[PDB]
Amino acid sequence: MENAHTKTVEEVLGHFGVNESTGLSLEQVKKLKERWGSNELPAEEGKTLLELVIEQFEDLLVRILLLAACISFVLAWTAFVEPFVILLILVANAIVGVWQERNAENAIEALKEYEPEMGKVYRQDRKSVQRIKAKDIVPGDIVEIAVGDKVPADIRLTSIKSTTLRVDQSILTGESVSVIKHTDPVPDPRAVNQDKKNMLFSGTNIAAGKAMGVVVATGVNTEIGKIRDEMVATEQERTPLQQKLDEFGEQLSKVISLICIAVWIINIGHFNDPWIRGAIYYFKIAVALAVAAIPEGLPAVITTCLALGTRRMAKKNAIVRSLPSVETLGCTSVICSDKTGTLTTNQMSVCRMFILDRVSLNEFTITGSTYAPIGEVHKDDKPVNCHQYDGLVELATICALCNDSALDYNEAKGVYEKVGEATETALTCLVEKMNVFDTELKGLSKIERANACNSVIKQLMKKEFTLEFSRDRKSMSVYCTPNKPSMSKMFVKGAPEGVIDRCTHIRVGSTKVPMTSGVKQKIMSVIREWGSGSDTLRCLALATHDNPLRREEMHLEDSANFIKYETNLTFVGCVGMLDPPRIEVASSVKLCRQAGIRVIMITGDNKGTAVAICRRIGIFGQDEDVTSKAFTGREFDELNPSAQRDACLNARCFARVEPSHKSKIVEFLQSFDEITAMTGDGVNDAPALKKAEIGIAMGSGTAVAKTASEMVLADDNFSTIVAAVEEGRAIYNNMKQFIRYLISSNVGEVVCIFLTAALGFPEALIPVQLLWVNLVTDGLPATALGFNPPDLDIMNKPPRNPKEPLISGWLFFRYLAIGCYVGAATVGAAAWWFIAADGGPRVSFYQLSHFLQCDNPDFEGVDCAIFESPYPMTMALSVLVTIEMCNALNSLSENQSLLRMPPWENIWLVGSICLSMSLHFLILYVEPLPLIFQITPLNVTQWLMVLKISLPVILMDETLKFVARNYDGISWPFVLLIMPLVIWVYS
Ligand code: BEF
Ligand SMILES: [Mg+2]
Repeated sequence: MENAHTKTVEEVLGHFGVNESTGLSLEQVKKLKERWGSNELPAEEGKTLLELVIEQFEDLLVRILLLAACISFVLAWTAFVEPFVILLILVANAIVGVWQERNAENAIEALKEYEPEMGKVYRQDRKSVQRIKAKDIVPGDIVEIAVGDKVPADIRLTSIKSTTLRVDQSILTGESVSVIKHTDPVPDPRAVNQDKKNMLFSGTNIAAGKAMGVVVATGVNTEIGKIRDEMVATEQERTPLQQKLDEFGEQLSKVISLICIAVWIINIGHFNDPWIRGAIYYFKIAVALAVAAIPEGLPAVITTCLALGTRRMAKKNAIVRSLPSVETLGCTSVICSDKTGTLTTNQMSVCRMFILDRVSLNEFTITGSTYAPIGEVHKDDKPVNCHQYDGLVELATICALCNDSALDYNEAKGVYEKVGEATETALTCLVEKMNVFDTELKGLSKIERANACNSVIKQLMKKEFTLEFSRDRKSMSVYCTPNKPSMSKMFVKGAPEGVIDRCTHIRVGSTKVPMTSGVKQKIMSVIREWGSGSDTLRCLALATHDNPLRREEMHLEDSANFIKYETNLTFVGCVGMLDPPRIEVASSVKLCRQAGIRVIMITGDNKGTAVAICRRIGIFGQDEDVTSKAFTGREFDELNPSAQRDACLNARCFARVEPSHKSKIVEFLQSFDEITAMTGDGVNDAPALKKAEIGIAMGSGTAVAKTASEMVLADDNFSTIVAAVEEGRAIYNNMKQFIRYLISSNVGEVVCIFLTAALGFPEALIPVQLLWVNLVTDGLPATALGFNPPDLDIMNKPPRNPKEPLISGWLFFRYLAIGCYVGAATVGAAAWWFIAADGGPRVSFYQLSHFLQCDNPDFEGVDCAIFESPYPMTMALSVLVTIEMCNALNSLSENQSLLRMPPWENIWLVGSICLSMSLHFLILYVEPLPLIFQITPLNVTQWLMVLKISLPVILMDETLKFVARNYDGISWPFVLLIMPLVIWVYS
């Protein structure tokens, strides 16, 4: 059974062999369940923990360091510690990542429903209806639907028991109003879900109807199943941050290979016949170079900064489901959106209402955009005590009495939920907000305040019967008699032009006057203005009967009597309600436009309500033309390629689109080379939440949209998006700062190794020393720089370029030059202990390179064994550590030097610098640690010489910042504080 909206009832009955009155036998349901399967969707289709580490260990630099470590194991035939420690980091920066991907999930199913929906099915085993599970339903079952029931599977309606059927498909098609159904089939075979007015869909609940139908699809063949299939079929690429990091790692591998082949070419010119006894030094220098040219602490500090960003975002009720998705909202330029459920509260609510005061209209405006009865009334200002207006009392009566829906507090959710029609619920919450009898709303509880006003207004009035909302009359009536008394009233609510034409009287307060044409044209004009301009509403005319016909002759069997008896009515007023946008979007869209981020609203509703809400929230103006900024599904499908391109580049409101259409729009926007960020809550945004870069979902949305997303706004707030944009921008700035710092340090170490290897000097930096430096002494300052203060106007400039590099061009020179100097300094330190060491062997300047052979004494230099003393290695390590402390101290801002920003402005940076220095002193004076590698505590004059060698790096980088920025001052505290520190070392 492909589709049943084209075939009649008898057709599908013969196709399924099921009779409506009897039901299905046990053999039939058993065979259907074995052929089609259970009515349930799979669970998250995911992978366990045993494969995430293999997925995360596929990068390039990780393989380079693995090759270096395996070469180290080979040459390490006396316990070796160099290749082991780094492995621990490979477990520290990975598991934590996994710890995120699980934890976020633990924060999603916490706000999910726990009730398994049931279903009323007629089967041949029993005579009455059977309440069974939602999974054992098979195509062919006679399912009965009532008010408030959630449809369990795709159903083709067969018999509408009630006079009408209202279905709320806002979950699937985004329609804000309850759709009316009809048993008649639609001949359109390829009709959209908004055209099949004889079918039902899973998840969509019945608003105010009741009927019986046959099942057509189930499980995966249903609409939600097809959506989940299209969602899981779509692919999700990597975030731009990870792409930049991968490009940078590729460049790093390239430069490592280049410097390694350079060292190889330089070294092969001396040694011949690759001897294998001396080739161990070549492999040692190669692994030392390969580990010095790898920022082992960079992935750890990046994961730390991303985890801190996620911890900061989770305070805004935004569960982020991955680490690198915090920066994805930093470079985003477009933010797609959904009208129903995301921008609008999806809860119909009244905004204004007018009565007539012709001895002139009195128009009040109601505040509130949800189902919570905590709103207020406003005429112009000064919230009016509504007990004075007798006409408003009559309006409250005529509206609250003619109702069938209600509100109730759900303690499991914590929000007033509707039961029944949405529009009648908006009207009853109007009643609850506007109390004409001045009842108390402070001491009573919430579950009772949900209907206190309506129960009070229903005490003195006993509803006799109800004339249901018909099609041609398009107005519903209620006959009621006032309790504790000629005394009888018949209330009517309906379409404006469908009631005024039958309204032959006018109720000015408590005075009933005949009908005049002037006030009729006036109210008709004001109603046509209320629901056709930039503030289109849903108007409801209200009229009561002065002399209702008696009940003994009132016949409720014929359809024509519903209109014949509804004559000689008097107008009481009108009500205007709509699907209101959230109170935190009108300003957030402006704050997001200031940041140069365009906001598009893609939805499946009609273009009228879409453009109305789009004007109301602030994307358009009350008079702005929308001829080229408001497209329909058919309109977008009937455009040439260039037309579609300029549309998706200029349009800002798409209405009447399918989920596949949303995916098409998102992939067009991404084809325009710009990061997108789609939000949504329904089972229609899921195919387009995965296609987007950072798919955002709402906390009150559906499970499919929350599982096809990378963020879940639990509080449904929309300013959380701009907060996350700001946080992502700050995170990226800090990240590109500390990555450049780490790379400068690494290039310094690498040029030190290259110089000490090409010149011929003995080893000055062994790998394990580089491991410890790059891990601790480089991660503490990097983690400190990850807390840089945000820019004063970070949210006032257009989004970042998608192709900008982490290592700028000219800047790549800067952090190279200083870096090179670092290397030299380190080498110098070693050379110092071989030249001007007062307690060291002053080896000849031309015989220091020839150290591998010096063993017999052939010259004045003797003791050819001190060349492995811990003192030169300690000099090099100490000067490198202090030069990196100075580099991290001055790398606090991008362009402005220290003479325009003090280093103690970022207290975390100076704190981490002091901690790293005290830890470097802690590794000298302690007993067992200086025994792992080859170091030794230094003298006072040696430390002073190291400081004298390493301090000019700050002067070099200051003057380089100056010459890069140039093409009064705050130096007084600088020349007050740092002057003794510099004048004390040169005396
Ligand atoms: F929920 Be949206 F209107 F597609
Ligand atoms: Mg929605």
